[PDB]
Amino acid sequence: MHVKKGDKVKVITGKDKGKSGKVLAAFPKKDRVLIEGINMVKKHTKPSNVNPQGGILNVEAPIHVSNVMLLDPKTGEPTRVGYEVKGDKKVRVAK
Amino acid sequence: DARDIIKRPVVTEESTSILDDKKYTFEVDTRATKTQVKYAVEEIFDVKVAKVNVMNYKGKLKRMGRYAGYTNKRRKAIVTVTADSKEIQF
Amino acid sequence: KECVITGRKSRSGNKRSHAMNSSKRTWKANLQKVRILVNGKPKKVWVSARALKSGKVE
Amino acid sequence: ANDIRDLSTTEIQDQEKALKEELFNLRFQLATGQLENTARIREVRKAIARMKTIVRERE
Amino acid sequence: KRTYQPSKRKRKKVHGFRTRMSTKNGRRVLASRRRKGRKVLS
RNA sequence: UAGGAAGAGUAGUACUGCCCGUACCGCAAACCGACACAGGUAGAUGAGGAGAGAAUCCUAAGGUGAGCGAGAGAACUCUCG
RNA sequence: GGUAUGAGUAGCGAAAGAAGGGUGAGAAUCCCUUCCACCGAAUAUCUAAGGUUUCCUGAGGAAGGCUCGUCCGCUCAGGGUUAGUCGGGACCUAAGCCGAGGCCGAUAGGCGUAGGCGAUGGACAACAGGUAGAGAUUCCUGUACCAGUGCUAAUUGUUUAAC
RNA sequence: GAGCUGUACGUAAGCGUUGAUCCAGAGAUUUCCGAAUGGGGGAACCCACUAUCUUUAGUCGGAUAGUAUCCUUACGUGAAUACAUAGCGUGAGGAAGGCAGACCCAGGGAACUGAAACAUCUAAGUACCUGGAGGAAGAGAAAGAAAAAUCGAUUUCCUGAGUAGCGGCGAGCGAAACGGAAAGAGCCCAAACCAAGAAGCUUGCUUCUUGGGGUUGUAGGACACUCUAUAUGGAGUUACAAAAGAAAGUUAUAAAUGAAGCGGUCUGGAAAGGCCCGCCAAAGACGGUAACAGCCCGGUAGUUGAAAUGGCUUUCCCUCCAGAGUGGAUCCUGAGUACGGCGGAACACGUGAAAUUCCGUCGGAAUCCGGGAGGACCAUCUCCCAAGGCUAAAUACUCCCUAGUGACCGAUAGUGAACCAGUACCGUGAGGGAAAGGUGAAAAGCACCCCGGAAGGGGAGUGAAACAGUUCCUGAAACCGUGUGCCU
Ligand SMILES: [Mg+2]
Ligand SMILES: [Mg+2]
Ligand SMILES: [Mg+2]
Ligand SMILES: [Mg+2]
Ligand SMILES: [Mg+2]
Ligand SMILES: [Mg+2]
Ligand SMILES: [Mg+2]
Ligand SMILES: [Mg+2]
Ligand SMILES: [Mg+2]
Ligand SMILES: [Mg+2]
Ligand SMILES: [Mg+2]
Ligand SMILES: [Mg+2]
Ligand SMILES: [Mg+2]
Ligand SMILES: [Mg+2]
Ligand SMILES: [Mg+2]
Ligand SMILES: [Mg+2]
Ligand SMILES: [Mg+2]
Ligand SMILES: [Mg+2]
Ligand SMILES: [Mg+2]
Ligand SMILES: [Mg+2]
Ligand SMILES: [Mg+2]
Ligand SMILES: [Mg+2]
Ligand SMILES: [Mg+2]
Ligand SMILES: [Mg+2]
Ligand SMILES: [Mg+2]
Ligand SMILES: [Mg+2]
Ligand SMILES: [Mg+2]
Ligand SMILES: [Mg+2]
Ligand SMILES: [Mg+2]
Ligand SMILES: [Mg+2]
Ligand SMILES: [Mg+2]
Ligand SMILES: [Mg+2]
Ligand SMILES: [Mg+2]
Ligand SMILES: [Mg+2]
Ligand SMILES: [Mg+2]
Ligand SMILES: [Mg+2]
Ligand SMILES: [Mg+2]
Repeated sequence: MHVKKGDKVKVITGKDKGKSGKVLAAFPKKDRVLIEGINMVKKHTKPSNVNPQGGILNVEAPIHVSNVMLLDPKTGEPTRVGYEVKGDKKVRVAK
Repeated sequence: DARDIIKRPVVTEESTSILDDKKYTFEVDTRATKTQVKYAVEEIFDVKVAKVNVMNYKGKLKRMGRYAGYTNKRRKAIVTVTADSKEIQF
Repeated sequence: KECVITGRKSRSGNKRSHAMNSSKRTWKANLQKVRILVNGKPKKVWVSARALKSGKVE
Repeated sequence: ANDIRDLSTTEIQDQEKALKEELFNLRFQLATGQLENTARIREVRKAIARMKTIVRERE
Repeated sequence: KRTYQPSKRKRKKVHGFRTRMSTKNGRRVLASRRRKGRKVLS
């Protein structure tokens, strides 16, 4: 996938377009990604589970990977990603 | 090998009740004769076996959401050690 | 049940009435049990009369 | 795996025995509900398989 | 007294795998049930 | 008997003896009858009184009250006196 | 395939129940007690077949149970079957089946000899107690038997040849 | 190249840039049953023997290997019986079984049905059974087709032609050659004869094995002479003899790189849609993404890539190899064969005037001055040389694999089977044989409160929507109810 955990992505579709966050997890089998403070859902958690008080938990929900674009630290903008080989291993490059 | 023949111990109200009486219950390889079990237990635990009783359990039919199937057939061996023989732990 | 020299054996065909009704029959070879030595040693084998005609062991 | 190839056949054969004794003890503790680290079992099984593979390669 | 008086032995002796294998027509039956993809031959 | 033969038996000691079956139902609601079905299902045992008896009636040991009930007490039907 | 009508109708599958106590959200229907009633050459006790977990324990009450249901041969979990001597095999054969070579036959095959397989029959050594949620001539206690094995001790034999 | 420990709604314990999971090539392991093969057996079980090793004080145990049958062929033993054969034993090779319910060749071979009945005939050499196979099979280098005067192996297609014929001359059955195409390719023996053994002793003649030689029609060969070749050249594992290797290239089996909009604004839960601007294009395939995307993602065009294995094509290696002319003394050129009678069958051709081809049976040639055919048969002429074998391609079919396509289906359709289906279920068995798809973009799968034993509700909350609430898109009709305007 064009993004991976640790990457600073911009969200380009959905209720949260314009908002940028950090990729907390990637689900490449589902082709979805979890962005910090993006796509908050209210989970109605019964008390039994981890959380012995329970309650309405406001947590992030996965977004589709094609809805985020990688940030280039230099420009500070969303960019498409190309791959160039330094010599040992290939690395992602902004365009 | 001896540890191929003795699979695992058997822990139940019944098996645990006869530990004090120096009878140890094992699940053993379905092909293993009670003679092989005797010599296996002696090799593994450094005990002296007085008698081995053995019984075959057929698989139990179980259901899980309209899928039905049989649990594994088991061979259960009860190994009586001698009075002088040291005990097995569990 | 076959000539050891040739391969003569039963073959099927028709028996025909006047009125030309057909029914299946066979033609058997004229096989005779005789001692010969195809292999060095002699042995009793089926041989057709036709095969015996001329030169054979017996 | 490469470390196994450094050993002699007889030395590998001894490592197998050690691992089989370990695996038996794990299965024994698992049965009596005293294991905790249940992932060890798989590790040891693989190790044994690895030993027997190397030995078969020798011949 | 109904038809079907079960006997473990008679079932296998008449319809079992080894009886099927013992004749050419028996083997045709096995081949046919394999072809249809039966779970249970014999 | 033909054969094979230096080991044989006797006493005493302690040790060795594999695989399969073993649950439960089995005149039955678990077997054969599509059913928790008035049917069918080999064999062993099968007490006492009166009796020839395994008949019969009442009982023993033992088992059972039968997977809809409560009233009513017409016609009619069935099964009876 | 769905849904009517007949219709809240036929039926609810041979039979004696009663009350008290208990449990439970709930009881004619589950548990206990007492009385009553039924079988008793069986409706009792074994056991072969057959079934295959239905057995025991703890939960359960959707469906199944011709009603009900706290209950169950039902659902879900755990459990439970111990043999030198019992039955079968490491023994034997009958009917029958298979059958090296063989005989016969368009093919396929059919038949059959040696030889095998095959109990419903032959042979073959364990009894009485105890124990119990679920096995018991199997576990345990006591006392045996059968077939072997090594180890001691004497004894005898070692080419007219013990055995 | 960053996550991973499969579904599928888990809990736990762990692994991973010192590169996991994952993808491809190649190895290793591969219980038991099954041809099943050590013996037995009611498949997935039971019971051995022989070596060698191991364990124990020894029984009792353990490990590894071998041990079926038949055929062929070496070798050894070896009966009635003297030699010997049979028989028996050992060692090599080989077979066995399965299947693509297809295609192919062979052995065996129906009936319904049509004939408006039915027997000849048809159906049909079909279905089916059995055997043999091969990637194809079969056929095949003229004892052919013809008679435009010539053609030049076979096969397949078009045509001839529903013609000629066959036929209770009924129903029906029905060619072939010529002509046009696809594809093309030709070869090896047997025999004369030569050499070398081997034997029989016909005792120097005869038949048996191996090699050479040799392959055909107004003839060819052997056999005489003659010219050149004896690897100069040529040819090969697809026939033409047969087994080996290498190397290079290329294809397949993983991948890599890959242009251009976060453009503005409108509606909306969300924009890929509308309106308004741009841009890339050897890329406007397809799919995904919160509604319809060339420019968001996977990609796509184009351009790169293979350690390993397999295929193919070349080249080299290796291997193998005589071919023209001239005579006609003599010799050779497929025998129980050709052919004929009788009985059948195949030929489009039903016994007919019945050639041609095959089977059974009986009879039975010629053999170069020879033989066959030209649809009875004879003569002439013409064309051919049987009774031995091999042979690619053009053709048939698809259980499969890869890439695609469809005025094909869209859940009663399409496969029987979109879903754990040849399942469940039925049947002693062969065999028969279902039903059953859709929450949402995302589980955000309804915390909490209330009635209730629970089920199930009512709120509250999530969501665009819950009258989307775990079988949950839409939700017709029958059918079941509640309410009431008019009537009874
Ligand atoms: Mg036992
Ligand atoms: Mg039945
Ligand atoms: Mg019992
Ligand atoms: Mg009954
Ligand atoms: Mg009776
Ligand atoms: Mg009593
Ligand atoms: Mg009525
Ligand atoms: Mg009435
Ligand atoms: Mg009534
Ligand atoms: Mg009743
Ligand atoms: Mg009586
Ligand atoms: Mg019970
Ligand atoms: Mg009920
Ligand atoms: Mg209960
Ligand atoms: Mg007999
Ligand atoms: Mg006999
Ligand atoms: Mg027997
Ligand atoms: Mg009991
Ligand atoms: Mg005991
Ligand atoms: Mg790696
Ligand atoms: Mg075997
Ligand atoms: Mg008609
Ligand atoms: Mg791109
Ligand atoms: Mg808006
Ligand atoms: Mg939509
Ligand atoms: Mg869409
Ligand atoms: Mg004829
Ligand atoms: Mg004809
Ligand atoms: Mg002629
Ligand atoms: Mg003839
Ligand atoms: Mg002729
Ligand atoms: Mg003519
Ligand atoms: Mg003609
Ligand atoms: Mg000729
Ligand atoms: Mg369908
Ligand atoms: Mg629909
Ligand atoms: Mg629903």
